[PDB]
Amino acid sequence: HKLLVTPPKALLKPLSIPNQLLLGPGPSNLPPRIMAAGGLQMIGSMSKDMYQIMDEIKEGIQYVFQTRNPLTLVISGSGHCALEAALVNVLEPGDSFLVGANGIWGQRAVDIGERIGARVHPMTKDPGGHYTLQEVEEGLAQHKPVLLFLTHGESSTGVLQPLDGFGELCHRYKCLLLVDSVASLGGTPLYMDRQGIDILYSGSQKALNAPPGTSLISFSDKAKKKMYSRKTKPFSFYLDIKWLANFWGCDDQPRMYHHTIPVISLYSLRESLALIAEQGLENSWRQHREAAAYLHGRLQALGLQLFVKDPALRLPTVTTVAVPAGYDWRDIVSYVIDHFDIEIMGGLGPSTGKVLRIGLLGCNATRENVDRVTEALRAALQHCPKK
Amino acid sequence: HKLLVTPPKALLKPLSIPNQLLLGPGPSNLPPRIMAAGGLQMIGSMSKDMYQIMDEIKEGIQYVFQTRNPLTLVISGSGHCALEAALVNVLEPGDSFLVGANGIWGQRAVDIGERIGARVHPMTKDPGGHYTLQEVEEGLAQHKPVLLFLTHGESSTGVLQPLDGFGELCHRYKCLLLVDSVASLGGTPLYMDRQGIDILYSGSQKALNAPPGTSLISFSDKAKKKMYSRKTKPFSFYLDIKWLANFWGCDDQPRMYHHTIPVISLYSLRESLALIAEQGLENSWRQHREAAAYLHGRLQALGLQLFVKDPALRLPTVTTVAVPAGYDWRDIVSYVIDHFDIEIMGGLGPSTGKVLRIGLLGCNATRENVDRVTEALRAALQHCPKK
Ligand SMILES: *Cc1c(COP(=O)(O)O)cnc(C)c1O
Ligand SMILES: *Cc1c(COP(=O)(O)O)cnc(C)c1O
Repeated sequence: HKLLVTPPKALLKPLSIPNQLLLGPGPSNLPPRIMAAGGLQMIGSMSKDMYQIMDEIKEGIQYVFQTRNPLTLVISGSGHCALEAALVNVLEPGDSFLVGANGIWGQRAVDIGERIGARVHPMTKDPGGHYTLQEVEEGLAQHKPVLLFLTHGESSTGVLQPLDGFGELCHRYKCLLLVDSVASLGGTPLYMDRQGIDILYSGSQKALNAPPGTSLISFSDKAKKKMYSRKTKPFSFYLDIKWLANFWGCDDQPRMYHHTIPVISLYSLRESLALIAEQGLENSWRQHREAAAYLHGRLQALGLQLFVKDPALRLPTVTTVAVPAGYDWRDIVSYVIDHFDIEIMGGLGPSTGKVLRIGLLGCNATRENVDRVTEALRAALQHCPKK
Repeated sequence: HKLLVTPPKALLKPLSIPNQLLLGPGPSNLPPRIMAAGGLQMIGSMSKDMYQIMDEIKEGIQYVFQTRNPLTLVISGSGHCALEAALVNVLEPGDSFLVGANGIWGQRAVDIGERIGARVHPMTKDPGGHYTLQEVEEGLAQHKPVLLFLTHGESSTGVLQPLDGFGELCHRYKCLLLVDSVASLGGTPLYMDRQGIDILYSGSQKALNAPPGTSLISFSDKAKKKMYSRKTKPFSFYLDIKWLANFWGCDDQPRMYHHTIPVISLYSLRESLALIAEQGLENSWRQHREAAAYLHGRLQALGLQLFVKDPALRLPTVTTVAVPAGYDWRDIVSYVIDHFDIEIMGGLGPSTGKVLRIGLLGCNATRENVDRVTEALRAALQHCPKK
């Protein structure tokens, strides 16, 4: 007895949130349908009905990845968590692991790869750079790796990465391909099977406009063959693919309790996958391409220059803009949220302080929101200090 | 081009869920306020306003743990994820790790401990058993471990575990104490600092009645000293306490992007911590003790016998009931959900097939719901096959 801690006074106020228009690299704003799914009641986490939803979510990930892999499921964690789940289950220690260290996502693949004791060979490249099929055949040949990691949408630098044939290249060296489509999914063409991709993951909170906290993953039979014949148990129980696979109905064995899935986020995820199914993929890529074009046009009208020179290399979901001469970037960003209720972002990792990041994602990739962010940025340029 | 996968027809139907009354070991039903928090709009995952919520959540975990540890935060994952985060950050490989293998939660602590390459010494005990301060001083002495794991609320067997002095015992052998309060928090007395606990974690989805997918953790300065002087980097980047700690404002350094936290679940978690703050802890323990008493009474009226003989050892949030002679347990459980819209559960792991599990958690631990489950179970006993 004798209770030390008293009820925090801050908790006895009611919860209240500002209305913000989020137009950075993520998370993005939720449409009404995702919100309505968020406010539903709980069902049992192993109920027949829960399985039925999970199966729909599967079919959903199969559509947006354009894959038919049986080993396709949701990771109960953020984008980082899917990446880690991928790496920890594919890589035994000491294995050869090649990584396109293009921006932060490469760096994290490194960090994680290091952490789980693999021999990681970093093809590091300056921010704004991208990798040709040569640079990767070169790396493939001289390091002879079991797995390559590539960022599709590089949201720290705004670089779209070409993907055609790279999957074939990697098979040619008996290697596995791992693609990060967290920023790219729903916004720019992507076909898992036809591009021969072995591990694809994405996030809930970008173009799909679901709340952050889940992530999507799918494994080819090749990578699936490895995982089921690795001789050591992976370092995570939480992310263990065999346990995971069984629970999501990707096995021959009935579903056995592994962990409690985030039921409510799954309602929302389902709905987000439904919305893009109804619209259809090619229309979503079309929407994002036309919006990003519109935006690009407007920023250059303001005398800003787009960080990535080549337009065919610019990521449509996340645009990098160079920090104009004589401006503190923090001043501009502050001004935008302070005076317009709009969130945009600066750089991240190697792109830090050099760029501004403006995202168009899903239901937010509209000409209306491009207008709103452009005016905000006009105002800042004319009202922020200049040296 | 040439798109292989077509929009799943199942996704083009609208989402719909059955109303169920969940009265197993978790998840539990959400009150209206948690639901309303679920349906809110997104704010930026690194906004000043998001930090402010996270700080309230901190103060919230400090209250329900009754701790003042600065190293207190949320894990973006399920109950299992907190456990793993605890173990992966405390234990370097080869370390001596003692675990009360009382039910499944011990077994998982084993599995995980094994996975991260520690020398795990399992004090295995038959289901329904609990550990005295002797059995643990014995184990402490002969294995000399750096960390002990104990389940407080053992939801697979319904055993409440005594905790007073065990923290002192462990310090006496220079050891660290790890407690699982996932099932027990909010339902039965628990004081982190006064019981000298070094690592406490719980779940969102039990007595707190938030949606599943986040979990609560707190570290004493002792365990915190270890983690900051371990010589090897842990096997997970996702759960790395230094990265985590920094982002949740538990550092001297400004918050640096680690991963995107589940913003919406955090709204809900906050509200759940507010609701128990307003009610007050001791009233919640009182509610749960009086409900579990009521329930116990009613089941014995039906001629069922409570799995745990000693009442002072029965977990109030999760009651184990022996499977009556001549009944298929699956028949009963089915009958309950089929005819009453009520979920109860069977055993789990070592308790499988031997028991029925009935949970009372938070806003659901009411005399009203005890009535409803008792009648359901009357009906099943009189309407299910008997050998
Ligand atoms: C935002 C982002 C991530 C990280 O996802 P989290 O949900 O923060 O874990 C990973 N990859 C890319 C390309 C991203 O844009
Ligand atoms: C339900 C439960 C867990 C597991 O939590 P998840 O949220 O399924 O990861 C762990 N410990 C106890 C005591 C539980 O009751």
